[PDB]
Amino acid sequence: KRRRHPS
Amino acid sequence: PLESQYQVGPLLGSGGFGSVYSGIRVSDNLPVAIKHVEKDRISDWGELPNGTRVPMEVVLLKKVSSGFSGVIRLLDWFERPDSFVLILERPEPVQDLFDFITERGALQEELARSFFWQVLEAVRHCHNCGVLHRDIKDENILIDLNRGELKLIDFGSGALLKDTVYTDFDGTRVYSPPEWIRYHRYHGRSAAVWSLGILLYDMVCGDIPFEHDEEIIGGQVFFRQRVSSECQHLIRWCLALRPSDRPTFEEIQNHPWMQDVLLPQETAEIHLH
Ligand SMILES: O=Cc1c[nH]c2c1ccc1c3ccccc3[nH]c12
Repeated sequence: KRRRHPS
Repeated sequence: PLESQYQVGPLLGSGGFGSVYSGIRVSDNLPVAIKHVEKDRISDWGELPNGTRVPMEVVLLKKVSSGFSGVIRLLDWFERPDSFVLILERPEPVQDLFDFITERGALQEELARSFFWQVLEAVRHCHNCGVLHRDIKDENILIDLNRGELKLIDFGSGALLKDTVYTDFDGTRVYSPPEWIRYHRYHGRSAAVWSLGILLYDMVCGDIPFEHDEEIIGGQVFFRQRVSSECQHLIRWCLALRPSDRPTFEEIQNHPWMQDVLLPQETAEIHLH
């Protein structure tokens, strides 16, 4: 569930 | 001469911002990061004082790069035929705040307080220099693991600071404020405070509070970890739905939860070594 989020 | 002056090591990362590599400056072995951005992807450009036409990010970085601070400094840059190459500082040893929180979980308040304070100082610096970052997030914060110092990276979504409304945005949506979600409009400082709100929750809870637009505009903050009332209060204030109900940077730094911050050295010693 935790993740990076791109621009 | 770009290739004679720097020694290129491994790729550190890549994505929306382009491709960043590890490097050492041949003259004096200074560690650097070398960032490549394709000209076809820069939709925002500026002019140096030196006549020449550069990507806004170079403009922004030269504005905040004088003297010391919590901003990764631009040491040099180069134009190539289809790209620009940016020579940036590299701390050693380093980890980014995103990986740090994934590995360590929710941070103790003493540590969250030292980190958050340093981010606040760094963001105040940017604003003092006329620069709005527009992508404040754990992934854009590097931690110098020995000095205990936090550094802001990636001004590629940035803009000159202004007092009128912004109607464009290419930063990270889950850190964007609700007036952006519903109206495609925001003011700089108040949107910056909202994203710092998301960052503070991220630190003390181990992940961001919102993933979806409805959660962002809902402005309901549920705490999944034990967090002190004073800290929950700061977070909720930063994440107020009306922009004008958010705290100024001064008000954040005078909040009771922000008192007795650790020095960077102390933070490295207690929490990082
Ligand atoms: O500017 C965009 C960036 C995306 N990842 C970066 C960026 C800039 C500098 C660095 C950097 C500097 C030292 C170590 C890891 C890094 N990762 C990045």
